[PDB]
Amino acid sequence: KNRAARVRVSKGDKPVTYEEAHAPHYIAHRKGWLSLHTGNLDGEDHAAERTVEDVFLRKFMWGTFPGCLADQLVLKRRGNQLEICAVVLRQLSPHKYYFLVGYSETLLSYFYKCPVRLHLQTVPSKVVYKYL
Amino acid sequence: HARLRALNGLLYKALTDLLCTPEVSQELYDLNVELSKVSLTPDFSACRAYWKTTLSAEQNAHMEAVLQRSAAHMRHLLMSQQTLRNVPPIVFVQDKGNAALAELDQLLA
Amino acid sequence: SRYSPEFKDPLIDKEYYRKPVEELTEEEKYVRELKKTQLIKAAPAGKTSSVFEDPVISKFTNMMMIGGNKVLARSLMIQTLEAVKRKQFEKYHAASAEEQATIERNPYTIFHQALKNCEPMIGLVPILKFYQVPVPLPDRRRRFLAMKWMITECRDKKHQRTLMPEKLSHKLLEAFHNQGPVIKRKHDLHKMAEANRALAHY
Amino acid sequence: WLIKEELEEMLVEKLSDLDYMQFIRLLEKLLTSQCGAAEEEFVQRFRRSVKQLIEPVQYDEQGMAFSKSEGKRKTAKAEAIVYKHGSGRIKVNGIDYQLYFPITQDREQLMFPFHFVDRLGKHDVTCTVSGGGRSAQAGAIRLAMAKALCSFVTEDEVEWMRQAGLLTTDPRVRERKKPGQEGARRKFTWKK
Amino acid sequence: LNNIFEPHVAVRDAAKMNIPTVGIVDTNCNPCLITYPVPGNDDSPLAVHLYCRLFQTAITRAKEKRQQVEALYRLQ
RNA sequence: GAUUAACCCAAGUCAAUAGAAGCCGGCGUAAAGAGUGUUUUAGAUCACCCCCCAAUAAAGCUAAAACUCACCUGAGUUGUAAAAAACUCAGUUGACACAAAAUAGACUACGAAAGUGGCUUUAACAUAUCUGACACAAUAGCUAAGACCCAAACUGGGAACCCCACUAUGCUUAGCCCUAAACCUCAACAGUUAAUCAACAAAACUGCUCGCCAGAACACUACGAGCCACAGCUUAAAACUCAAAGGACCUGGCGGUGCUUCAAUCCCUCUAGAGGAGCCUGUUCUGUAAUCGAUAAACCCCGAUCAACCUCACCACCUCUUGCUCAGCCUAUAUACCGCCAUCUUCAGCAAACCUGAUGAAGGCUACAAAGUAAGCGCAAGUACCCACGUAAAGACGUUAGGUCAAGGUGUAGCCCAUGAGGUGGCAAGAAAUGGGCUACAUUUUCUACCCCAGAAAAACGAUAGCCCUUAUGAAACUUAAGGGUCGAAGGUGGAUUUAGCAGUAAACUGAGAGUAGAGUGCUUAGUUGAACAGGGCCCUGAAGCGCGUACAAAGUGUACUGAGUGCACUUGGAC
Ligand SMILES: [Mg+2]
Ligand SMILES: [Mg+2]
Ligand SMILES: [Mg+2]
Ligand SMILES: [Mg+2]
Ligand SMILES: [Mg+2]
Repeated sequence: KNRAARVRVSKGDKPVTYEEAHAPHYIAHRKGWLSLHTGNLDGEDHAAERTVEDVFLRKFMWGTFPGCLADQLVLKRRGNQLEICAVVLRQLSPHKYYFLVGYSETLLSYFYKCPVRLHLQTVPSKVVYKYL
Repeated sequence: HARLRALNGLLYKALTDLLCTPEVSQELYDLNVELSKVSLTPDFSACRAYWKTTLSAEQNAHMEAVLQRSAAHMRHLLMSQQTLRNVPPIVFVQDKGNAALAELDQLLA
Repeated sequence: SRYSPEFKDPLIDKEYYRKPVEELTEEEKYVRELKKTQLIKAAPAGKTSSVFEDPVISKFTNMMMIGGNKVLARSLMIQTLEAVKRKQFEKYHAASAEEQATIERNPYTIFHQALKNCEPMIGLVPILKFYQVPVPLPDRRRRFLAMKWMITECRDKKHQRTLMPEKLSHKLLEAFHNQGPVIKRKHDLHKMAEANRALAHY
Repeated sequence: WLIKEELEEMLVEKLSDLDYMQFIRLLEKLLTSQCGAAEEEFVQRFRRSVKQLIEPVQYDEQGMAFSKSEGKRKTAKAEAIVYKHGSGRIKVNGIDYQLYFPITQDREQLMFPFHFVDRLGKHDVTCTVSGGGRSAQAGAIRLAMAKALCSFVTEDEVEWMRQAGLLTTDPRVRERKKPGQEGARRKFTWKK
Repeated sequence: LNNIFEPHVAVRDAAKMNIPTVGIVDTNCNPCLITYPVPGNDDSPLAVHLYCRLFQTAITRAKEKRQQVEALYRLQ
């Protein structure tokens, strides 16, 4: 039985989102990539550094926005910029949201030597795609 | 097992005697069925009566149908005769071993 | 098979297509009309419409093939045919007028008659009741057995350094004349069937 | 008849096998009941219906007519130009066919279409083939030549060729090796 | 009666849900649970056509009278 | 057992004993309707309206079939699975019972019950217009005398059960014994169908009377008594023990369960192989100071897309102590887990939530449809590749405490001058077996040219092994790989047996990629040439249906002989 990146069935009381509800094999068919950069393309380089940056950024954001991110974080690498798009709950105060956004922007930018932007889309709650 | 062999012999004789007459049924009697042998399952769960088949396919099918329909009546007749105090269900199985010999001799001729 | 079940095997026979409509029966007319709608598989590379096509010889070639060297298989087959013809020509030239009539010279006729002579009427299968029992053979099995027996006999190591064409030609002539180890093998099979006659009721 | 899924989509409803059988049997009875046009029109709403393209005959600078066609087998591709009139010459890659194909099997493949239509020696052919092995090249050239000859042989002849299989592109292609098994179907020697 | 000469399950279900049931009960039917039984013949085509016509006329008359009375009320 | 906390009662608490709790309930299957019938004293209101079949005893009789005896023939007869044992006896015909009573009987009558089914005759089948202890009581058994065809406990012989012969006994008379699953397991009489009811059984009840039961076992027993006339029946306990016993139903499990369907697909069938020789390689045992895990399918070129140091977790030695880490630990615990997978799965089912059994465990099917609907998951469908095909991919719930704590994280356990950290050196071998792979044994071959129109080799074929040398990598080459020479070995198609494949498939051949400094005959992948069978069956495997019988979460009653069976009758509380 495949235990990899799947949500096992339960009594039906377990809500799950689009990503959690889609399994790996559907990738590139029903769900796209959570990180969009040119490292892995044919003839390019720095795939390992792109992967390290992705992992570090994801952990950074998860720890920065505890119980606030309502969906996985979409990373885009246009030119040298970085765009982190997040779906966040409308549970934390807007002032705190803006401060965290600016702080993370500046710190990540200085850390990785490239402009960074964070774009938050707020929702009343995590978007249920089905119940399991 | 010697007991099983004796049971097979007695059942073969009894079934031949039964089929010798219209006792089971006039329809069955008219078919003139000939029994090749009788074999009892090792656990005594069934009694297979191997009957010789004829060349005609429709005749074979009709004989099989009649035999299947009359198996229970034959079992009852045996248990009533007391040839055996207990008789398992009777199953009629087609026998076709002699076809090889027949067609051999045809070709060899 | 990449061919879907809808695909039908192609029919390669000019006469079947040239037959007049009038001679066709209603069933044949319906079959011809139906085939216009079905899917036909692409023809195998083996068979064509040549008037010199022999399916029996093609099958013997395929059986004699090892590992996909169809070229060598065909070479051996044609060489055997030529050798048989050469031997028959020599015999005809060395034979008087009366014997010349009885002497055959067609390699294909000799080939097919020898295979027919080597076909086994009956073959023994294990029957369960296991007992080796004389049992009739289907025609396909008889032909296949004849071909395999001829090939095996020609592949026997008893022939030292002799080439496959010469060996096969000699064995083919022996079978054609109802002699040789292949005929002996058929007779042995028949004798075993006769001896196991008693066990046929199984 | 339209399949059960077709009928389900038509009725935007979820049916059963027995429901489909009932509907189809009623429709069949409607056929058998001397359905006129006013009824056959309705019935055809549930019916489902179940030829090689003749390429144009182009002309050269000298005005000689010809027909160009193409065909692919395995990994081979072949472009064949067949002339309306010719002495049976068949030049492959600028090379004579017998020289280019040193195998009588490939020669027979080349001969198959023209032999089938009994037009040997009536057409001069120029075939440019590329890619694949010898047998694949032979098959591609045969297909291209058959298609090109279609334009010059009558429609009944074209239909006969198509029935034979000359004009049907071969779908048999090598099946990719699968991970964990030596071949497309060869499972590794079963250990114990 | 269903096709196996048993009370139609709909009768019991309607009794459960408290939906009144008019019903043409034959001499072999079971009128215990039918709110408004109409002892009669359910097999004669003439009888069934009479029942259908009667009910159709009753429903049509009821609806037309409803519309007429509604119009009378609204006009004033 | 101790500790903490708590609960009840409280000048009491609660261990033992005893008592208070005691008959309008039942009797087909649980204890209970006594084997049957009839009284008295009584009781009740149901009292008023109201032929014959098979009963029983006696006498007489016999159609068929037996035995025995007569002839006439024949030499074997009998016996069964098959033989033995036994008789010389066997067949026809004829005579011929004190035995039993086809067919009718598919009838359901008579009798209180037990029982009664050949024919005739005689005698004869109680009663009030209610219930209610001396007379009967099947088969078995005993006494005395007869009959003895046949059957048959027991005995003997033959190979308990089977066959042979034979005795009590079954039969008549005259007396005894009084027991049966003596059962329609349903007491007599009267009445009713009004509202059904533990379950099954023979629909449910009312009135009325008599008999019977008060958990199981002890116990159809002991003591006493009656009948006996001494080996038995009837009546029938107590003590001790236990919290059960028992009845009717529902479901799951199990077979060493047969018949019928089945299955690159269980066996055969087609092809190609493994095992026989060498080599590469993994594993186990030995060895080693010296590697962990993997371990039947589902380990065995597996973790490893790979070990000269490193890798490395091992051994030996040496060295360090807040240690790269707000230490660490490749040390135990996969039988705590996450993470990732295997197996069926080469399956299709898993399913929440809803909606008959008079609301019990439980059940939910019929298409000319009769209580099932089912979201969702999975197959499917969809998608990649070249189709609409196939292969990929997917493959739910559960199965083996399956593996993996040494990918990493982590519960838990333990070490912290060492179970942590660092440096130098090292085996990585073979009595022996075995798994997989490569190379062969050749003539469809060897060899060159070529990439398919030729010439040589041909007992030579045949090592990627061994030995020497050199080259590539690298600090380091006996360590790895490559090139040359050398040697030309085993072997001549292979045992137990056995693997894979249904078509561009097998088979053969040739390239490329992963990983490293280098390193595989390993792995991955591309392409070329490219076939044969495809039809039979089920012993073997497994999957089903038909189903059978096991069981856990033929049977019996009475009676008697023998030593558990048998004999006779009876019941279904079994099957057809
Ligand atoms: Mg009616
Ligand atoms: Mg009385
Ligand atoms: Mg009494
Ligand atoms: Mg008595
Ligand atoms: Mg006696």
